[PDB]
Amino acid sequence: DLPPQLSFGLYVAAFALGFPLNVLAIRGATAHARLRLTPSAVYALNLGCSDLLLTVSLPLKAVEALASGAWPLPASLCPVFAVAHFFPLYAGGGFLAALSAARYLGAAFPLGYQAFRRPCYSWGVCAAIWALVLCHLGLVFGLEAPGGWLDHSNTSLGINTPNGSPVCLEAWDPASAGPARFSLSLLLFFLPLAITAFCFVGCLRALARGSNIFEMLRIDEGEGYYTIGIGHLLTKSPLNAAKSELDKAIGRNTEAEKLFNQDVDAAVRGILRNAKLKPVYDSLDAVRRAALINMVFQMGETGVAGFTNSLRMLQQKRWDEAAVNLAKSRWYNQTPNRAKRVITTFRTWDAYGLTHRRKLRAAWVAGGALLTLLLCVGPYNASNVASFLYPNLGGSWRKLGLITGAWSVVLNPLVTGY
Ligand SMILES: C[C@H](C(=O)O)[C@H](c1ccc2c(c1)O[C@@H](C1CCN([C@@H](C)c3cc(F)ccc3OC(F)(F)F)CC1)CC2)C1CC1
Ligand SMILES: Cc1cc(OCCCS(C)(=O)=O)cc(C)c1-c1cccc(COc2cc3c(cn2)[C@H]2[C@@H](C3)[C@@H]2C(=O)O)c1
Repeated sequence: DLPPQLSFGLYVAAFALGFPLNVLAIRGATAHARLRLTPSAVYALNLGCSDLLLTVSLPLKAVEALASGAWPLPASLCPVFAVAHFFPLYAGGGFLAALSAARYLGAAFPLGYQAFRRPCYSWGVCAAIWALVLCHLGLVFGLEAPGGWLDHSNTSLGINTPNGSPVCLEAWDPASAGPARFSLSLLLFFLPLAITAFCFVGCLRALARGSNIFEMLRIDEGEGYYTIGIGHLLTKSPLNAAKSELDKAIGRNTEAEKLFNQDVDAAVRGILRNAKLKPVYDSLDAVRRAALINMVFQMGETGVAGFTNSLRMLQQKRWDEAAVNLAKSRWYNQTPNRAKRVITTFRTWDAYGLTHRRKLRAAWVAGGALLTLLLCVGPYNASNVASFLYPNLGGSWRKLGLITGAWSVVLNPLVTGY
């Protein structure tokens, strides 16, 4: 049991909210792809376009719920309501799976994806999304649905006539309506749901994997012997011999954090070894200790002990006087864009950006994308299972199911726009 006073009230309250925010969502992705041509902007704009398709179909579904299931527009427009309503209920999953995928790929693998990704590639995914759902629905509609080349009946296209008024699709024969709705859910929903979830997982795991000083030395650097990783020197002799030296160190054939961490873990043992630096490190900031390891990697324990006047000014807890003595040095003149970033960081992470926030925002797009699929689309998609397995259950479940599914239009743009 579901009263029409409530069903109409839910379908119009979701339309009054869905329509403008989607207009804000579309405008947002158009403005941000003009300024940069972002890969997930295509997903956000394409999600908005499909979302609004459902939004303008809500009044007709509100009037349908009013006329109590009965179809109130002519029979020649029901295959156009079906395509406008049920396409975004399945489509949304494919976009939020690629949108959340784009967010994860640039969270876990930022230097690889940035080089890989381009706009046209992302249009390719949506182009395959539009086609897939339009064909899966199209074929299931052109065959199984009442009024196709399978049902030899006088009843119009997608129209069922019970004594009463003609109803569009909802009055479908339970024996055939079940299996046709189950294949749509099984294929077009559980698989895009898995990627979104696995991406949200990966985004959480990209948060715990970062290291403040790595990002500080990634910006700083990036014999002249050919090697791999963030300064993790391979060998002095040339390449098949250098290859397995990297392969046996990680396990995988032919990540740089584990090799930087091990490199730094031993680099601290070198600072302790050099007695002229050891007291200074032990009295310094956790923040300022990383500004010293920056110079240690750059010059060595020789050059670090050489600047004795400035290091003593660091032991004496005087940052401003040491930074001036450091501003007039052979190192400052040698490396001009790196020196100053260490000097300002010694005196005061502010001087260094940029990765925490992007790994955090991307963990929140795929995080919200997971819950909009489990709170909007989800309950609906779960009824195409429960009604399929247990045929005794009434339309009261699916009516609320198609109601939560319709509240996708309000929830989905909030995910992308936060
Ligand atoms: C991030 C990359 C970029 O942007 O540049 C992009 C990429 C990489 C991985 C994934 C990327 C997209 O989309 C995810 C999608 C792909 C489209 N699938 C659809 C088409 C789908 C497949 C099914 F088997 C069943 C239902 C489906 O749902 C539907 F509703 F859309 F139909 C949803 C997952 C999976 C992971 C690369 C250019 C290719
Ligand atoms: C196949 C077809 C034929 C057609 O016209 C045939 C020519 C008309 S005539 C014979 O009068 O000349 C018009 C359209 C829009 C379509 C068409 C194309 C793409 C998608 C669709 C919409 O399909 C669907 C499919 C399902 C639903 C809704 N719409 C309900 C079921 C399964 C899903 C669900 O409840 O989960 C329909």
